Amino acid sequence: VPMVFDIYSRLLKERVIFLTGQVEDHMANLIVAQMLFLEAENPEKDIYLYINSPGGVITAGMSIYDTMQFIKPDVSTICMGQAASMGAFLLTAGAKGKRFCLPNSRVMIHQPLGGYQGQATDIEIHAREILKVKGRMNELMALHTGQSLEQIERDTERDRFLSAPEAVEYGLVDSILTH
Amino acid sequence: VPMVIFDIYSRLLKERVIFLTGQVEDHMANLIVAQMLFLEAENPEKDIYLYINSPGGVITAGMSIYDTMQFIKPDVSTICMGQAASMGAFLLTAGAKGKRFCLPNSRVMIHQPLGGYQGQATDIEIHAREILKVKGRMNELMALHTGQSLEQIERDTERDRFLSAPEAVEYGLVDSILTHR
Amino acid sequence: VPMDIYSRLLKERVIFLTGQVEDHMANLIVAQMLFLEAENPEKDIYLYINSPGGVITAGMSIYDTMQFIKPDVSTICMGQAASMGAFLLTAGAKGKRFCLPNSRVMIHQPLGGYQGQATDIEIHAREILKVKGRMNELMALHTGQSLEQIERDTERDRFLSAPEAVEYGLVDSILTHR
Amino acid sequence: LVPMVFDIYSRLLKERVIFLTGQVEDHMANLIVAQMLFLEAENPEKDIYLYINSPGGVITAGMSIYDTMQFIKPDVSTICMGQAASMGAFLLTAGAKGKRFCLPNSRVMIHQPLGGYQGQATDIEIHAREILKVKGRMNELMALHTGQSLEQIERDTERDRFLSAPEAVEYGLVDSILTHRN
Amino acid sequence: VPMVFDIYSRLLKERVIFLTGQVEDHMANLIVAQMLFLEAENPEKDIYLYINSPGGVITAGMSIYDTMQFIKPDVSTICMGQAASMGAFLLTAGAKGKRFCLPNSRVMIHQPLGGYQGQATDIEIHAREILKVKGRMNELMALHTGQSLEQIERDTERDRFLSAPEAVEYGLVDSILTHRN
Amino acid sequence: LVPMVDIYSRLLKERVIFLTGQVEDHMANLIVAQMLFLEAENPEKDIYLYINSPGGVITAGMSIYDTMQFIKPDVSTICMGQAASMGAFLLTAGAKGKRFCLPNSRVMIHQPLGGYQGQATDIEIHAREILKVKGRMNELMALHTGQSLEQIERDTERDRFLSAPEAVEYGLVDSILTHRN
Amino acid sequence: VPMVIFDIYSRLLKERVIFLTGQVEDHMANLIVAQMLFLEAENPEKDIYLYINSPGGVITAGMSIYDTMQFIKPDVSTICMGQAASMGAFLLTAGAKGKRFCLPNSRVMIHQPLGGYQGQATDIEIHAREILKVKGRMNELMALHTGQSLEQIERDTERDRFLSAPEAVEYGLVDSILTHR
Amino acid sequence: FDIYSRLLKERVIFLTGQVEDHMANLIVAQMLFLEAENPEKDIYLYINSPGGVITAGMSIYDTMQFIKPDVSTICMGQAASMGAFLLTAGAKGKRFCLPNSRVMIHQPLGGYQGQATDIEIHAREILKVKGRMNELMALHTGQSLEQIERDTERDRFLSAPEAVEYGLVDSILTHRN
Amino acid sequence: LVPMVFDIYSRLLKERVIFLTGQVEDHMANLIVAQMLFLEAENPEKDIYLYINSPGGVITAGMSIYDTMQFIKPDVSTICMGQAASMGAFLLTAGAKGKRFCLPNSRVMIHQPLGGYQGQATDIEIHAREILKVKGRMNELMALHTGQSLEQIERDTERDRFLSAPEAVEYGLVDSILTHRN
Amino acid sequence: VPMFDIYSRLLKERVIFLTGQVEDHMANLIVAQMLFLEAENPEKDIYLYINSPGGVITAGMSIYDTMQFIKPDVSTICMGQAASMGAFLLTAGAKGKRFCLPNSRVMIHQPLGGYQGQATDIEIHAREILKVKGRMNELMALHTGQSLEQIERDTERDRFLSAPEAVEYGLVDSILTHR
Amino acid sequence: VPMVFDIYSRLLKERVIFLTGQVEDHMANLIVAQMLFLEAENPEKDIYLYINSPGGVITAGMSIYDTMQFIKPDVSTICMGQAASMGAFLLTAGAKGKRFCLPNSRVMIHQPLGGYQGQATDIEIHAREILKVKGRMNELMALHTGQSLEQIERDTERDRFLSAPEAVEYGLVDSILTHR
Ligand SMILES: *C(=O)N1CC=C1/C=C/C(=O)NC(=O)/C=C/C(C)=C/C=C/[C@@H](O)CC
Repeated sequence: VPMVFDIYSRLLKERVIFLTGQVEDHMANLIVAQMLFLEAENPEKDIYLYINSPGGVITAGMSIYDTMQFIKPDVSTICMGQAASMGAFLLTAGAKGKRFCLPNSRVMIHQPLGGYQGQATDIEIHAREILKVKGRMNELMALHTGQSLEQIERDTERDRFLSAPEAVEYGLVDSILTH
Repeated sequence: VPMVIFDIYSRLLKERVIFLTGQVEDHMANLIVAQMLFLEAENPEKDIYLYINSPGGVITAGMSIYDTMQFIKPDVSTICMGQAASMGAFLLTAGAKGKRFCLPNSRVMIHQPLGGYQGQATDIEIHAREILKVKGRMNELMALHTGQSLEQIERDTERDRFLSAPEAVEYGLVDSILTHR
Repeated sequence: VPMDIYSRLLKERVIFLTGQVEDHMANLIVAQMLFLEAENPEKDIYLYINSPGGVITAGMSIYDTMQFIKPDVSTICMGQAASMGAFLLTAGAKGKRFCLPNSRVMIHQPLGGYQGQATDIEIHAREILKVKGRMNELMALHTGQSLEQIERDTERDRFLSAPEAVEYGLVDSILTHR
Repeated sequence: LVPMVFDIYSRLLKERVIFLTGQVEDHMANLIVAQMLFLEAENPEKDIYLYINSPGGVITAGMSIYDTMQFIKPDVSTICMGQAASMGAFLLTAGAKGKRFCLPNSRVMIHQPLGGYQGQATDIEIHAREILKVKGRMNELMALHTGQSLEQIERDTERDRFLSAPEAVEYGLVDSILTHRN
Repeated sequence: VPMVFDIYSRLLKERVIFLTGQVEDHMANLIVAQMLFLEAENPEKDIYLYINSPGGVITAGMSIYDTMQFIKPDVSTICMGQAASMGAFLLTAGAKGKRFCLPNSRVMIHQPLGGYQGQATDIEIHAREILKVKGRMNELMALHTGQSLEQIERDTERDRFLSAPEAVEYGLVDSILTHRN
Repeated sequence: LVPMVDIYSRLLKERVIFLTGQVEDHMANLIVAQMLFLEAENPEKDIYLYINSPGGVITAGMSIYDTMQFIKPDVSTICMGQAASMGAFLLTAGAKGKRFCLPNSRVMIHQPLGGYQGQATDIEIHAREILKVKGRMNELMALHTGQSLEQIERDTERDRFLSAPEAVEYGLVDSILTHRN
Repeated sequence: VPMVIFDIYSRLLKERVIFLTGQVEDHMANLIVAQMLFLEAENPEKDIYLYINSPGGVITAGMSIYDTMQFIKPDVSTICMGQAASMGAFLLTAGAKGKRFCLPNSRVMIHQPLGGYQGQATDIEIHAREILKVKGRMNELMALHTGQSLEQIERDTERDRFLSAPEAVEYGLVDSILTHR
Repeated sequence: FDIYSRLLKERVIFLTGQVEDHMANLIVAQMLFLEAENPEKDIYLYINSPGGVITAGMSIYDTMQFIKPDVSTICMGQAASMGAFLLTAGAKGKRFCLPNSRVMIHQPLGGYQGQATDIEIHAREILKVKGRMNELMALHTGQSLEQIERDTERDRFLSAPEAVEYGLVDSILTHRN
Repeated sequence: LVPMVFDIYSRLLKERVIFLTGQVEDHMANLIVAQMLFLEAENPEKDIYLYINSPGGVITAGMSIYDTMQFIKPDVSTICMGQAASMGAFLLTAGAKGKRFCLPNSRVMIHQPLGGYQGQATDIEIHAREILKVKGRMNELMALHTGQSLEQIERDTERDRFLSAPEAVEYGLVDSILTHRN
Repeated sequence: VPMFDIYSRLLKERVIFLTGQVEDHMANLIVAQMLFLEAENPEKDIYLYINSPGGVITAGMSIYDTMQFIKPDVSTICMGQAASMGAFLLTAGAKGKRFCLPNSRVMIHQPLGGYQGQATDIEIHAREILKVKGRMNELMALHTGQSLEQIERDTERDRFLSAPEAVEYGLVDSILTHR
Repeated sequence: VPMVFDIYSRLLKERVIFLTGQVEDHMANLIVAQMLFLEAENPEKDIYLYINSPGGVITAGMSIYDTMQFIKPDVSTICMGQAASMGAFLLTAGAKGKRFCLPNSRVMIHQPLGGYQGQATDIEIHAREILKVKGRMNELMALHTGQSLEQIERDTERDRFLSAPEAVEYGLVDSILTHR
């Protein structure tokens, strides 16, 4: 926190938000607030969301996704370091043509995780829900990547790593940032 | 905690935006009550905006928010982002009619009250009676805000029941879905 | 264990109920009663009781065994007999229930607790009251008190001295000396 | 985090509003006393508003607030939101007669004092004797503010008892229910 | 503990086995060993199984059930204290005409419980298995009690207590042992 | 506590061994000792191995497997309750025609589990060994069940449950033990 | 507890000096990226100075700094004080050609990547293949910045190796040694 | 008597689990006992172990070589680090693996905290142990010291057939008689 | 509790006073390095004053300070108050010649390096060899700044060695003792 | 910490508080406050309130050497208690300006310590703590006016002194009752 | 554990005692009891003490030393695995000419260890005591090994390991057992 009002605040005045670490309700709500704030200051200028995350909660990540799609400004996504699970999902949800990976970035995709304890009836309720989510997520990933739903299904059954150039060909990102 | 040129949650509080985040409990809820009472004093005519992303929490804490929402003059518009479960779903539906919203991929889970007690059998009967009264009042308010019958709310809350953003408008929990600005 | 010593007294038909009452120690008490019956179904059994309470179900497995087996089960309270230990004390064969001069007895209503959904909460609270009702019935049966009196005296902890227990009806007499 | 405007609670304090939230204990209660003394000094005649959402707490801590409400000239209007149990229910009814309020779905719980001690039978008698006096004064003060008899307060507090907002009006703990701002 | 040698061993010479506490692989394996041992001593004389259990693992309980049904001697079941989850299953799995409750016994029945963590694919695998178990347990309940399959399901969805006389009327046991002879 | 008459020892004179709980080096070494002991007393009489296990270590389980195959007497395997991971493997390793399930037994098969921390060079070494182990386990499974190696690989990639009748049709077991003689 | 004047690290940021201290991880690395992006905006032409005193850390986090150094226009001069091990040593040599430095008693340590995973053998193969790709790419970039052959980087990093300040010059990790100003 | 003891009267010893001072002494005592009963008949040491302390394991090794009777070693399940060492120390021609037994070998492990002077002392000793340990391996397997040095620098697994080729074991047991 | 004026340590930093306190480690040492670079920027002529009260710490962390002390233009004066052990005692003697000081009842303690490692024998040899190289360079630097022979520093650091304030001026660790100001 | 700070507002009055056990970090700030006050005016007295149950020897001696080195006289006031190192610094105040409050308590005892290791190392550290013990007794005798042989006999075991007992023994000059 | 009856007792009927693991008051008292018992059964036949120990308390170890020297039977010592600190002391305390190492046994020697918390006065008392111990242990080591007191001092100041052959030349052991 290089005080002056730290440094992350200086770069917020330039419309740059940092998504770092595990994604969860509180850090995600903080990202939503920043995106809503930047929209209010200027709904026409793009927003820049850097992503370096190993994954996190689905609900928390989707609160960011819906905010990215809701606000008028385009949200450009930049992956530095790694973007796994929901971090990869939000990376691909950026505005078309403005999704980027750095040359030595790293991306991992897989299916949702979950768990429940209780009576068998409750187990059925919660099991059928996480599958509904899996279908919702594969559909959305297929939409943003251009792959078919069936392809997303086969590649997310188990963890799958993609390099920065592999991430462009598969369709999660548009190009690689250089210079 | 990013700051402008003075904190971000405070800056959005000037635009009349309140965030209900995380587990619901007496202190975070009392903070929501304070923001609602504050916004009312500065301008009773204008709407209030309550974002809800919560997996549930205490009933007593949530009802301090509910009664404050209905008591203050300004309408409180409720916006569900991420998820709104248990009391988070209840407060979502308590927003002003026509101003309840879900985001396209939001989620809302509903169930009956939870509780527990240890002690003498006489004391157990007292608390078992009260928790059943709580369950009754919540279903009544749930039926009132959704337009559903009391018997349907009873049927659907006995066990956990997840609901999608469009399913929440059908069931009556919310009025519409926010899709792009 | 001086050894075995509890077994040497088992051949004299002496069973010891000691400590908290729970499924495992109670099952051992039931096994000894079944064993002593097999040895001689006509002779009395002697159950010393020194317990601060315990589980009802575990205690009722002992109660049901005493009533089922042919031999009369004489009960002797030494030290103290509280909650479920007091229940089994008074369940002894009429006329063969005893307290020692400085024994103590405590009675109260059942304890319990549960977590879960309101529907499930309602089921278990309705069951513990059924249990509370039955014990009060059995308490009234063995002591001779009215069901209304057992209710009033068990709503809160009540202590009874050895002579107070003979007047209340929990026990028949006091063992002083041989 | 607490939003800014100074704190959020600090501006509603300028509006003569104090918030009693959570367990009541020496420190949070002492803070409530400090706010009350501050508002009295600013203007002794204007009312003070005390919102109450508490599941109970220490008796001694609660009585430092009670005596402060009774001591200062300004009337202390009490508002129950969420719940007001054990010590929270006591301070609710100690508000200025005519200015005690519940919200429509508030819940109030009353019960007798609780305690505990380890030590000498001699010391046990001393502490068991004090807690019974506290129970006595607590019941008397409750009877005073509610209009109920001392004999009635004793019976209803022997075991936990829940009261709805309208039930709290009829029993006398609170004067009316606030539903919509006039 | 009382080495008469060992009291539970002396009672085994009389064909009496004790199922006590939580049912699990190890305590259940001992019961199977006792049943197989008693069968070898005399395949004709009955075996007596006392049951005081608050529940346990199904798989462990089913190893006892299949052994009870497989061996030639009839296995009479006696409920003392309480018989919940698997304890109620093994109680009613005793020989038709030889299942007993004590006057103040208590029986509780409910559906299976479980839990799993992992990938959604794995969750679907395990969640489908526990539902298969639920189906077979309810089927076995209908067989041994005489109740319909539809009835066992409706009564086991949530915890259901049965008194000793109630367990006789329902078909869980046949009679109540009160005072020998 | 163990009912004496020991009970597992009195059944050891009947050539009955019990494999119970998680399989590991110490309990498995004891199973080898009982098999070697029974072989010495009579290399022509069959051995009876009851299996009720949720899985365990591979090496420990394979010490039992190689012992079962080495001794002269046939080792008949009986699954009661459940037979998961390595427990299911040893079930199918029983002597041809002498593998049994009880009517309500449950069999579970899956691929090997493992994990390692260290330098990348060491990671490759252990990742390669578990892949060799995985390959050998599928080969042995295919040999004893009659299924193809391709089929075993499909069926073990993720947890798969088989009922007693599903285990006979698959080749894990030869028949089901229902009643005696 | 940094000493104020701004703060000490900020007053030193106005001179284009960034500090990489302690273990490398997502958060401490992200702040370094923010500082580099900020300094680029203040002046894309003036060099940036990165002091490095680290015993290692996460690769992914370290590569976010590497990619940022290569992405921004200004040259990033790296200074090693104390020690620079694992990813700290990688970023040390990723500095601008001609502007990488060690202090007289600095120490550099290089070794291959470390890692670990638990799960199914199939998942094990996936993650083991990935850490080896990372090992390959890291070795490739190291050979690039040092001028050494890939075989040499592979052969010297299989095990921990320490380099003194002068040794780091003749190896290619650093360009020269800073002694007196 | 007991099952492990009942098999001891037939000269069968079980080395199971981690190797450590106390379990190893039981192995040493049984070998001395057996020797006293009959110094000619062979002794049978089954091995299923993931490793353990060197000194404790070497107390077994020196006892096997010291006692008159031949000590036959049989690996069931797995025989790693020192367990692999003792497997190979069995009497020549009477060392055995089961068809699906596994074997893992690696160099010694250790650690110490203290002054630099003391660190040098203990680091010099573990390298002396490593030398003697590799020497003994070359003697019993027939491999060259250079080969043992290359193959133990990092963990190395050997299957039952690989263990007969490498020289750790003499043959593979499949069926009795 | 961080006295204010402004802060107190910030007020003395403007006077070119740096405090080395407690255990030496990467972060507290990095903070000391930053202050030295800052003071150099303000005026590369004036001297810097480093008070030392430490029981030791990591060598790499201490050497980041040492190399900074020698690299920057201004002289770094060292003052030992309380104690200066292992890494504290070296930084003390590494101060600018003629400006190294002990207070009258200060204490200096020196010894050889401590360390440890777990792993394969091959890895043990690498780390055992390296720590012996560090010990060598430390004795080399210690001998250079004190004026003692390398063999003497070796014989005196093999085991713990305590030195009083007057013992430290003769041994060569410090130049003189400050008893009273001016 | 009411109000800008209260300890900072009394620092303008040249009042320093030594509270709690003495250790390297809390002692460093007292040194910093003394050095700061010296710079502000080397001629006005400094006021050191002492309420401490003891602490580390080295940490306490950094304060002692600072008290004696700076030009201004350091007046010491004992309130509550002054035990081990707290008692030593109390008596180290400028002669004639050491004070006790009427019901303050002073406790003195010999140094405490401990070590694990080789016998040779045991001799070194036991030899050193006895040197520390030797100095501390010398300085106490120097500041109190007592004989060295007396300080030794009286510090071998815990010795409590009342405020009036402290004036006869020499630790302090007078007692501040009222004013 | 293998009830032959029992295995360690079966070998106690061959006058064989096992000193295994850490040396401490209770395991040492058990060793003392066996030595006193064997003396009672036959004061003439040698006793055989196998030693595999990484060290332990000095006083506990010296209770064994004084018993070996007090009883009439000679105590032959066998080092298997390792014999460190007090284990090495008792190894060499065996009857001269009857001390043995196995081919790959390991002996480690060093000076005493200790520690104390308290007042400086008490610190000196316990420090003077451990040094008196240190001086007394070195004396006996010199007596049993044939080395000089100065050599024992120099060589125990720091950990020093000795192989089986190194132990015969230093005087710790008489010969190496290899076959029978
Ligand atoms: C000198 O210190 N160095 C050269 C090699 C070293 C190693 C130092 C080392 O391990 N230092 C520590 O971690 C020391 C920690 C201590 C002594 C902490 C003391 C804390 C106080 O609270 C004790 C009263």
